[PDB]
Amino acid sequence: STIEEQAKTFLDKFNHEAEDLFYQSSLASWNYNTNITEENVQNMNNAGDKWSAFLKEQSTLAQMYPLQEIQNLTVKLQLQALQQNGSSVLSEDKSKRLNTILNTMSTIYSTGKVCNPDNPQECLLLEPGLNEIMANSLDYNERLWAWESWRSEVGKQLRPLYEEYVVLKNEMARANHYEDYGDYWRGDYEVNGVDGYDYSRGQLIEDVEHTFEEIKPLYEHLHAYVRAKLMNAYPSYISPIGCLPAHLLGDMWGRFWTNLYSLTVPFGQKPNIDVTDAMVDQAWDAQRIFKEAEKFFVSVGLPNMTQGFWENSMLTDPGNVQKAVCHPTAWDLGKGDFRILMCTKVTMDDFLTAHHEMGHIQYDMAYAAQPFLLRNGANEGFHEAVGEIMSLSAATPKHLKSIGLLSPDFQEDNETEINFLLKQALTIVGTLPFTYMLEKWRWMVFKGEIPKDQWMKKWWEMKREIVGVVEPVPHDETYCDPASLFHVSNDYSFIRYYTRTLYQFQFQEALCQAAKHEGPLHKCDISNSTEAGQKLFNMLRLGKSEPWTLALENVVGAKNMNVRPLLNYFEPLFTWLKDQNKNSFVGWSTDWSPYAD
Amino acid sequence: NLDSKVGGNYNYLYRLFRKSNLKPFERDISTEIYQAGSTPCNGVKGFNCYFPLQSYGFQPTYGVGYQPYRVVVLSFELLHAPATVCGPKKSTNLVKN
Repeated sequence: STIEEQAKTFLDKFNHEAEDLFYQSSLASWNYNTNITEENVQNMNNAGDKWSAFLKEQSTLAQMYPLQEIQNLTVKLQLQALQQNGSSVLSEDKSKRLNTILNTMSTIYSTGKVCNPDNPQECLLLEPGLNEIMANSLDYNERLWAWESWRSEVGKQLRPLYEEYVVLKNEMARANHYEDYGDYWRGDYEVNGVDGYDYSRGQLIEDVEHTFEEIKPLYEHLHAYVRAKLMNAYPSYISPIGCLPAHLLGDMWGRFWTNLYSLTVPFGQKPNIDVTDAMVDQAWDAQRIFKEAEKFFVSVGLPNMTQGFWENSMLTDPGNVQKAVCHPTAWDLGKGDFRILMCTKVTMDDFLTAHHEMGHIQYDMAYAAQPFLLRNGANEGFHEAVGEIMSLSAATPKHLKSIGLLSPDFQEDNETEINFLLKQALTIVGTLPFTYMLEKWRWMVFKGEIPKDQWMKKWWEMKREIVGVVEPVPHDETYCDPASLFHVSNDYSFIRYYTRTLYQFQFQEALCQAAKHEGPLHKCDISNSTEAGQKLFNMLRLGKSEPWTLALENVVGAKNMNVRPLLNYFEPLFTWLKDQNKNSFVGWSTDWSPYAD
Repeated sequence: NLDSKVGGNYNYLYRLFRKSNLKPFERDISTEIYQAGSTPCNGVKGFNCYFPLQSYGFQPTYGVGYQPYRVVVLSFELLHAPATVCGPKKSTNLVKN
């Protein structure tokens, strides 16, 4: 008679129906990604529309069960996602035009290309074509031609499409009783219903701003180290107290600095750790790469992989006859069906990638006992963070000497470890200010604090303050930098990259303290230790059925994000950068410009 | 390797909802629509009215743990009737003298 009995009955039947259609919808996308055919492209749209319209029809009966009469926490969380009507709250005209803008911006990004200024006949697409050239290009003009001319026909063209993208998504949040669309992405961290563990949506703005303050002293020493290496090339354009150019960051948008690791090597007289040449002599194929990584999950106490997982894996691309996407991705269909689509070659990166791709599958096995509505990560940052901590332990010299990749006589000292910590810093340390910059910019534009004319005015002004990057060619309001970005144009979460760094280092410190590892943190290895896998397995099976603030306390003992593991893991590198930057100026100024002298 | 086929097998169903728990050794084939709340159903699907029978998805691609298992349950009951069924016997060699 109570609403709780009626709500639980609706959720018991919905978990079965939603699980059957989601499996067929994910299976149609699997056959389309592994094989390009005219039958698979239609099955993906057919099975995709049946599951998309299924949540819309069940949303009508979900809003008829108010959460005020339900005293259960697990029931209100399952009805929290079903209570939202999605795009049904928008008008019929705005709902149909919303999918058009998303498909148009995604098509222009895929079909966009920059023709060679010297060779007008040859025109190369961005991915892979332009993204590959910008990695190894040391030229000043060659990098500027691809970086500047892209936003001319893309950033300027996507500006009217981005203006409509802001207006349409703001009307959805207003009908959902949200302050703005920037608050919509902050609702993933929302926690209510438990005394003392409640987490407000507006708290994330103060959290990412406060944790970034302690990141500055670590980032300023690394930014001055990279600038000192490239200062001798162009002393006129690169000022010691100034900022680095935008096109020299190693790629188009400057997301990762790993491309600059070649010239930034502190000591070139010492060898580097590489498993590529070691796997050639051992004669290993794609079958034993996942097999050796499966034993890593057994040593920590986690269950092994099912027979259907290894049998259905796609280990290569059979030429151009049957084409498959080589971008590594872990696809979770349902009902114990786990598959991964990746093109596996023999490289040092594919070894660490195998631990990351199998990390998502191993992460899905713990909470697989939960209902379909309760199967998910506790947030958007925990998805990729679980797979990264598996690769960090594999990249240590201790794990490589265990299975025989690295020779046991390899000398391990400060000179070898500082070279390894610098490569990870370019990917990690360089990501946080860039992710905090663009995400905070989206929150300000979606809120309305920045007029349409000041989009680019505040973009580059706040860029020199955060990441210390200035534009070689000044841009007007016609250009839009985020419009060309993969995550913004495809409507994917950009905040998951900032919080991932803080969550993965907390888990790295907690698991090494449970297994009683001594010494620096980068020397830790979680293999052969079954004590750390037991404390982690308790949280992995919770998912989002429990508050992420409560599940985080059960591992690291912290109720929020903390920078302490970020500084301790980078502490050996921070002490070396401070001594080398004494001859230079630590920090940068925002008043310097390459075209303003 | 037998029941599951490509495309799914909807022939095998199960009763998801019932007003109470079944008694031991009871079989209920009634297809009557289950009524969750006080809203009248009258065989028409709608609010608080759900069709109890649901389908088992059967394909070879599902994980091993959720693969369907054919279960044969033998009920052993000793009544006051004369015993008939017994275990197998064994015959030995015959010797004389």
